[PDB]
Amino acid sequence: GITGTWYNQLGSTFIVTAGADGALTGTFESAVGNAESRYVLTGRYDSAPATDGSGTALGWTVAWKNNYRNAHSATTWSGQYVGGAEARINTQWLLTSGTTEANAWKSTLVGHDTFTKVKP
Amino acid sequence: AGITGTWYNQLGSTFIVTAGADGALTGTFESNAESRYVLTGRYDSAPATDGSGTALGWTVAWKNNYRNAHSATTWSGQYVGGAEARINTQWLLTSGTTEANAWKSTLVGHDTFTKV
Amino acid sequence: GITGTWYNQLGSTFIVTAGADGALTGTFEGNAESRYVLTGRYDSAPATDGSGTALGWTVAWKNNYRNAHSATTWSGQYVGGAEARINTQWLLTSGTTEANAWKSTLVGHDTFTKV
Amino acid sequence: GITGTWYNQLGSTFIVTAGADGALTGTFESAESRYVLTGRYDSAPATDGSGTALGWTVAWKNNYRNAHSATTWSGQYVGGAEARINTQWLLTSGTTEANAWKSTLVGHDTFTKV
Repeated sequence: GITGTWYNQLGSTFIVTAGADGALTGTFESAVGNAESRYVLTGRYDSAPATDGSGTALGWTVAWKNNYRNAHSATTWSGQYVGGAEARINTQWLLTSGTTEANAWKSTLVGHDTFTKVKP
Repeated sequence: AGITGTWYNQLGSTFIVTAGADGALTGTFESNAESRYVLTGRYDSAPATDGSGTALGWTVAWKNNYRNAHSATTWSGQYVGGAEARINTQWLLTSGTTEANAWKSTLVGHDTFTKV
Repeated sequence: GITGTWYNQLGSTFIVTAGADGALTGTFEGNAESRYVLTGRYDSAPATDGSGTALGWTVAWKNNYRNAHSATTWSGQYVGGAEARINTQWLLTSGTTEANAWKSTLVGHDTFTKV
Repeated sequence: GITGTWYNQLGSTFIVTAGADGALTGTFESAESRYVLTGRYDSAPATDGSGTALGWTVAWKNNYRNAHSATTWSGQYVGGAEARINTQWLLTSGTTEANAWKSTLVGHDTFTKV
């Protein structure tokens, strides 16, 4: 299932609980970036996925502020859980930083993260 | 913070959000009940003081008690205050797919929200 | 439709020719040092149902004066009419080490008009 | 290092020539499934361990088929014994204005020489 501890391809740690109501809650600890210790995440998932072989859609957000550091930025991951012998969460993400208007054209990074229950 | 309240895009969508003291975003995204969905996200509760906007993001899973599109959208963006306050976002909509169809699982776009 | 001089919302200038084969060629920039080659493709036989015309192009940010070790691609569609528009999304990738590849790519959106 | 034949994991192949002036020219085979490719690359990349920035476009029209769409790939070439082109891509379809909000898919793809 979705609930558990997952790792992306860089070794970041995603600790998430899927609630009966469609909620995602937990913590994220990034292996890269202007980031240290755990950050709060919240998100949503499809609690009644199709029964045709399709994955389970989900998304979550981290704002990169905790008690230690503040990078004035937020990542959102949008993707799907794919069950199976080696379960995976396949995502694309958008990181936006707060910027001045003059710098807004370069406010947003895009990437892709794949999560498994094994750490690199 | 200036975020709490009702925001509108230019395509007929509304949401309603509360920006908690703790960096939480909670609320609803709509157009009637069949068009309303739970939203949850996070924002920077201590933004820079150099004129920069406030980073934030949120998720809607497109499931409610009336329908289920087996999909989710995330909006990632920044709040800009002032005379003309705005939330400027880019978004990713992922649908559940089979692995054979995963290449076509995700739409990307942009949307700007205003208070009027 | 597509051939002409276009401007985005930040005042960049996109000078393009749409060839009979599907080719796009031109320059993206007022000074010489800020001018770069672009090349791309478009749908030379779009639908006849009111839909736009799909297209895309690339600029590598190297010219005879400057090199940013980066390239942008714009993907979008041409919408004709009294006020023609090209609506795009873009990806800017900079060369990075492997370790840094997660932060290689910016994304945005640009709208072009002939004014 | 870019000139030659590249493969993904989904059955696509392309052949490209990286010209001395920064041009990319070639053909992309999706699977009558061959299409013109054109783009640009950094002809004077750093030699510091960084990749070589590049991009290209395929409009999905040939003499047989037309999807009324175009993909752009933006990425970097990484050389060495196991060379790769790592990309993110945008596929835009021609749409009416009412449907423009759903005109563009996004994804990623990696190409190899083997």
